Amino acid sequence: SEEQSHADQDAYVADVDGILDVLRAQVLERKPIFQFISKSALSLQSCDRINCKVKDEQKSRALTIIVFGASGDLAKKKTFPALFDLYCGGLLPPEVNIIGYARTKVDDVEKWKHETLMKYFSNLSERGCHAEDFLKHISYFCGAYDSVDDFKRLDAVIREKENAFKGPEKGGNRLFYLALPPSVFASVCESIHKGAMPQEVGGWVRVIIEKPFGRDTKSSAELSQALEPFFDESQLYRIDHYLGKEMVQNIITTRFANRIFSAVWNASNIACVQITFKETIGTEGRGGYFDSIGIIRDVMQNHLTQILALLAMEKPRSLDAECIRDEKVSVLKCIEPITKENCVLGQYTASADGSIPGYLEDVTVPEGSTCPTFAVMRLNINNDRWAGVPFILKAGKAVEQKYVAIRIQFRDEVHPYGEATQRNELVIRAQPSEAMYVKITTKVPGDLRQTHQTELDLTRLPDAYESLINDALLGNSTNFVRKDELDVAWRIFTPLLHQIDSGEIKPIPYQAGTRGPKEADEFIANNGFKHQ
Amino acid sequence: QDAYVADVDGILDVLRAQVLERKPDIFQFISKSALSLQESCDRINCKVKDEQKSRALTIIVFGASGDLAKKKTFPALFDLYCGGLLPPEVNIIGYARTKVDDVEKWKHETLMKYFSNLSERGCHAEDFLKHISYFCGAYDSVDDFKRLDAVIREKENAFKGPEKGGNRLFYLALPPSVFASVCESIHKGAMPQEVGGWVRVIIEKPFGRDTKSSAELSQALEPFFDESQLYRIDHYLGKEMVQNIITTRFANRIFSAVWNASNIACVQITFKETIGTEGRGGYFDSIGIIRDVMQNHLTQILALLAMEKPRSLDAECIRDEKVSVLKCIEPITKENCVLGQYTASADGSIPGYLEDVTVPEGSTCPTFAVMRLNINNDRWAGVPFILKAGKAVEQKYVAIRIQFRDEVHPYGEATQRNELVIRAQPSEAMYVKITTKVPGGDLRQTHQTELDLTRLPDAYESLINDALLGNSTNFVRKDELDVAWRIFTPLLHQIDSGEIKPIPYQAGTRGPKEADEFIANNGFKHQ
Amino acid sequence: SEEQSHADQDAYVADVDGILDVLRAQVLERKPIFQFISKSALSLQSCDRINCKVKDEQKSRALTIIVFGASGDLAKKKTFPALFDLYCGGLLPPEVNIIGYARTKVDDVEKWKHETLMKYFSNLSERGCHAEDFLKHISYFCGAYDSVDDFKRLDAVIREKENAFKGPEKGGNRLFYLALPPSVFASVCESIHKGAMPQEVGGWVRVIIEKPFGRDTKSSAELSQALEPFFDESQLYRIDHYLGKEMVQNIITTRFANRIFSAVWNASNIACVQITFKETIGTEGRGGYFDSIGIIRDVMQNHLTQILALLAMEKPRSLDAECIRDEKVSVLKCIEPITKENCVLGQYTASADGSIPGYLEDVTVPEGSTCPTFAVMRLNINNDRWAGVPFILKAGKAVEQKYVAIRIQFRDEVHPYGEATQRNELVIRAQPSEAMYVKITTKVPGDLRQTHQTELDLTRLPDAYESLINDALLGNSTNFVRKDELDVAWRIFTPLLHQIDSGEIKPIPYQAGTRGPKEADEFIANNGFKHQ
Ligand SMILES: O=P(O)(O)OC[C@H]1O[C@@H](O)[C@H](O)[C@@H](O)[C@@H]1O
Repeated sequence: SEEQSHADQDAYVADVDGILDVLRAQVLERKPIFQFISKSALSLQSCDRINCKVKDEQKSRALTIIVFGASGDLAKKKTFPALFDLYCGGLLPPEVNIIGYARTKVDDVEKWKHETLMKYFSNLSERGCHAEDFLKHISYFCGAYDSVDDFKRLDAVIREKENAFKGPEKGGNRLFYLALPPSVFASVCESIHKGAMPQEVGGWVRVIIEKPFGRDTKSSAELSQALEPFFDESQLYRIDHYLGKEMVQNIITTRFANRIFSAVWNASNIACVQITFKETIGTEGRGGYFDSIGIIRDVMQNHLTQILALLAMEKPRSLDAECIRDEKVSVLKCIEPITKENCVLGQYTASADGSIPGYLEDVTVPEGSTCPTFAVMRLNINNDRWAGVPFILKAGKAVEQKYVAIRIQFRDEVHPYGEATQRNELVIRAQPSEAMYVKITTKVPGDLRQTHQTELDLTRLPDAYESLINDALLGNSTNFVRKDELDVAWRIFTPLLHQIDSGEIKPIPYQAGTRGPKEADEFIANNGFKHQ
Repeated sequence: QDAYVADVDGILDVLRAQVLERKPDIFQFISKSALSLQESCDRINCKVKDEQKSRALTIIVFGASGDLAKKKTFPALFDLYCGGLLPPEVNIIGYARTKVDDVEKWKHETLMKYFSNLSERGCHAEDFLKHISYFCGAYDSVDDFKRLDAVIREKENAFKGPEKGGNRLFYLALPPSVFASVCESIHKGAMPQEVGGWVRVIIEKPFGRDTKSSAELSQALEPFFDESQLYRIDHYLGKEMVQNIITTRFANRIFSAVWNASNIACVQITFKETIGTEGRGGYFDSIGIIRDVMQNHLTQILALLAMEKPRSLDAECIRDEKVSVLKCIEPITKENCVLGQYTASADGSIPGYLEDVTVPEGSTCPTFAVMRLNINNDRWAGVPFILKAGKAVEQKYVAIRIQFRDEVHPYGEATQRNELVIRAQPSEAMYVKITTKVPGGDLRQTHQTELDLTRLPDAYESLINDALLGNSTNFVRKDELDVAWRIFTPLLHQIDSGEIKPIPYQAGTRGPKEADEFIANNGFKHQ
Repeated sequence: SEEQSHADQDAYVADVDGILDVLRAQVLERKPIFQFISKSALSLQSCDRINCKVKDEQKSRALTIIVFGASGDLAKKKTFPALFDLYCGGLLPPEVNIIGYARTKVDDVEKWKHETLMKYFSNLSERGCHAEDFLKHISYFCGAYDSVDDFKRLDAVIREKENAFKGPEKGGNRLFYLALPPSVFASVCESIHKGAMPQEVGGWVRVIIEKPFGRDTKSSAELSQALEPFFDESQLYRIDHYLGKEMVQNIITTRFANRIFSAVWNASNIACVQITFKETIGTEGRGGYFDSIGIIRDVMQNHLTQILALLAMEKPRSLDAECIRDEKVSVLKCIEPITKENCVLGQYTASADGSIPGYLEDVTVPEGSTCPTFAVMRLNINNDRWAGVPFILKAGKAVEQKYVAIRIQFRDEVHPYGEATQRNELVIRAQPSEAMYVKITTKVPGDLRQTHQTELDLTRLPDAYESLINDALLGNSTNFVRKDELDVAWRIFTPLLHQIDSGEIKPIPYQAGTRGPKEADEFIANNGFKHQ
């Protein structure tokens, strides 16, 4: 009935207009909204004191957070606004001292805090009735990144605040945030070691370092060696801003707490696994900085490999941090170096709109650039769980949608259902919002062959970046890459990166705002994935 | 045209079954095996297929003045009619012994007063009554069926449609003792016209009382009607629950991979009723709970639940698999059985089993049983299967409960056992119990969540529907019935010899406390 | 890996469904079948004139076959259909005369042939285009079994056909088939001798007699003495319908033509030998006839003892018939009378189904009957080849399967393999079809202790009964029990039979359709057999 299909479509619209009309009538009566509609449909189917949530140990002692490169883009646009959100969420100790350390003088600290920091503070009414109070916890310090007497001067500014601490324990804990280019990480850590470690009477030292952590096996190991005489792996926190705690729980708990999910989490049942990181934005005039890095070092060797490890690891001995990281390392050691045959690159050109100019139209990009802005590749995990299972990492700038997800596709059951069924999927999406769902086939209510695909959903708290800083403050290093883990990761990628810098794989042009090169989607279809 | 293929993969099915049974070179065995084979008032929306409205259909309900016919079968055909699942010009004949002078009064008094008075349906009663005639006859007189034939053949030629002849559905709403006689009488006296039409026969329980008495009845009927024609109906099995069982498992890798001993800790199939048996001792006392619902009804659900993967969804493949799995079940023993018999309710409103003039004093008949079955094959060895059925207990509940092995590491007490529930009564539900994260901390912060897995014809109606459509999937086959009786007959005899005796339980309680102890001692855990 | 075992089972099914799908696709293309599937799998792993096959001597002279008791169940259901199969197979001379001799008048011979004979003719299209032609070779004759003038009348009917013979030699050969109760065998053979021997000008006389041949030593010897003044042992053929030529070749040739098999065919290497005859049917309302016989006289003293002789005999001087029978006799003389200690009896009760009513529920069975319907027993052959080797005969009605086999179990090699090996077996099965196979242990492809049990197979032609009649027509008496052989056989069994009729061993009840009494399988385990 092609006549009835057309009449059903119109009837579904008019039936949706009928529902909405009722919901309209009642909303005109009561007149309170987004909440009210919710209940009526199911039926006949802020500026309050920060409630502190910090633990007893955290309020027991002075805390100082030192943000180096405090006037830099990362610090002012990302670190400081995160600290504010933690402040508002009640996740910093009440008396916390925040020091912005920069190389550049400032005549007016107060103007610096308003005009350079508070501008990037979330303006959400629930916050921004607390901005002024947070600014009172922030101080500016001006010094060099290589000069010990500066770090002593700094140490004496910090001691002054530690010693005024109006609570039980003595000394103070110090979190050093290195929002800096890697080239000065060694001199700062040393400066810190020589001049500004916590008082002997007590307190810990932790250091967060930002990417990049090398550019290949050799440069990465060097930077590790350069840091390790000053900070061991309990103190050093290499941050990947994108790794959300919520996603990490979705990966770990759904699987390891449930027999249904742990039993199918293997080669006997999974057809392909894809980890996807997509952005609509381009390199945004930072093309020249990106041109030295590329999409592979930018997000794949660090962020996606960290998601891969958690996804593919064997069951840890406990849910303790270092047991989880032991498994990440174990699984990565089973992965072969990626081959150029198993990689498809792209470089974006102007969007249809012009709103994203082409990569090579950025004047800071040098003529002849073969820098990949898109890459899909397959990794092989050789162990009993995973041998022969395709793992595809895919990352892209200037593509069709902003999107971060894990897609596991299970093998089809050809008999008995055949075309009346379809590969099951588990999807863990982090962006553009959280969802985790399985797609299975079920009966339709009213012949056995009559089936339906149905999504079963399985699922202001801190955002990804905020949860990581908080974790650093509590001493939880689960979601930070460990020195051994880093090296192994670099060994998976370094030969491919070398073959790319040697010119043996060229990026395929693609219009900004499309899915990327056509060859990439074909590559995915040729390595285990089946559509609809 | 098509009967080549129906033969071809009819052949592949035999090769299929042979290879899985010997477990060989797969190739060399296939070759070998081939060589050696030489208030709204909803109006009626027609949901019927092309084939069903292309030929006359007649439905003859034998025993039409019996309580079964008048209170269940006619009302159910009425509900199908309203649901638009009978062809427009369907012919229904009510066949009985008693002479009826006033046939239209009969339809009012005997039949229509049992049709649902529900507001949506009320309007169609009189219109459905048009499609029904009475017929007066015996169940063995050859001339009574010649006459029936002629009454039937009139209506078949008054049908204006593409196909000649008429399909005939014979509904034996009769005591089992007359089935053979009626079936022979149909065979010689009223088969469909050779020009065209199928014949199908629906028979009602009991299907014997043991292996011997059940095999006797199959042997009496098998000269007149084969397994494609004969439908042994189980009132209680519904289309919707069978689909939840087969589809949710077999369509899906995630469920198919855990449907086995390595992942499942125990399986319970439960049939609970609040009602008792008052004034039904004539039927019930010689039958008891095991024969009444467990040997027939619960065992079909078991077989569907436990069967190996069928090659296709064709009726007889599924039914081949039911048989294969039932044949791996050991006869139930007296040690794997707890029996009950209900006494008067605590509040005294409800009489006990024995308090009934239709029940002989000192009766031993169970109104309640829990039993453990063992399926000895690769998929199921060691897994406890518990069947539970009880009359006059605390609630009306029919469900399958599958409990999966716990993952003790690494979540420990922050997890428990996954479960899958398929529920049919008092309302349909299907869901899994899993543990997910709660946001706000430690990995060990978790929650138990129930994931839901997504006027219609009822259970009985959906089986009549399937009989009309020629789909025998949900009907116990002859061989299947034999194997089921062999599971239960030695126990049933051990019971009639009083090796095992029923424990009393007040009506309205859960049943004998020993039953819940049995279940916990057979692998179930209730946290 | 209990997880992988479950995943392997499912993978083997889905892999078998994949194979079958391909075989399905190709069969939908060509569309010719049972033959086509055969080749495709290995790959990328009738009404025509009777072709006469009769020898020159057989067509040289008239043949007449006289079936006495021609309207009896044996004749009409078994003898006549066999003759038809021989006819179709081209193994009767073209001009053969078949005479049905019965005691009972018949108004219409033609109706007799259609309604009483042809009904039991195989309806296989390849045959039944020849039925009418065969009926033209059959005549009915009505006479007494004791009256000489009847046999003269018969002789003159036969001469009429012999004398019309349109080929070289004169007279005619006469095969007399006595499908009769034994009580009239003497009077018929005498009647034959006095009245209907072949013409002097030429032709042989042969007589097939049906069982029983006595019921003990004494009655059997008497019947032998009663027959021997009329027919010597070159003319008298005592038929055992079950002894197939194919099985006899399997026993004789596999062993005596091969050094590998002859070398192990002895006490040094064989642990136990079992000869099994199993039926699913009951006594089938003939319970009263069976009640006078029992399973021991019915099938064990005749049929199984004949299989035993061929199995256990020393190498014959030649493969000539009388040399083979000389050895059968030799070996049977080494066998001790069976003892009641070495026998377990059974009597079947109703099947679970009712489809086989109990033995004692047959109204022709007299109350109190102790007639065995099942028996297992051990025989001891005392000679250099066999001393100490258990030989178990087992026969059963109303058991679990229809099955006839020889099972030889060889001693285990405990060292060095131990549990990684298992007793070798040679199996010669006749029913429900022919197979001969040895079970040995071999390596598995991919440690020395890793072993597999493997069956090596070593292996419309006439059926068993047909081959025997044909043999009678050719003068081959190999597979017929000889007078001396019979007597020796009876002496092995007569004391046991006497101890049974004297009530010193009672049958154990067993449900029809089970394996038989539990004590019997234990008896087999206590006399040399080891399972799996
Ligand atoms: O209502 P549904 O889901 O169609 O099924 C009806 C159910 O009714 C119950 O009473 C039966 O015990 C079930 O076996 C049956 O499935």
